[PDB]
Amino acid sequence: LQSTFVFEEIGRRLKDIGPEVVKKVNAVFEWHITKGGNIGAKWTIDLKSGSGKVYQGPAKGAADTTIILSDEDFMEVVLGKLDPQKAFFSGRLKARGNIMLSQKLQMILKDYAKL
Repeated sequence: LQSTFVFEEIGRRLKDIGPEVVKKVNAVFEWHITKGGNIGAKWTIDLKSGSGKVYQGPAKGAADTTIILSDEDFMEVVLGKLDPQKAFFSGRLKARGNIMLSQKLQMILKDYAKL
């Protein structure tokens, strides 16, 4: 899965900017990456305490929002080729739980995606 490189990089970056992100987001996000409509990987981006954590599998506790999308579509979003809000309304990106929180995370990570 191409998305693995991205989750691993978010993990590496949190080690340095994690505290600031945690204060700003204060949520837990679970990700179900599909490949064949079938789940190929699950990830959790915990931005609830400490410097945050990125780990494989389902959230250890409750996830505030769960995002489900294909590996390919996730990469399109990351590369700026697919707008996540447009993907959500077209049905390519599913979001469960507190949907608007993921948009909060989107904007906060964008900031750090240029420092």
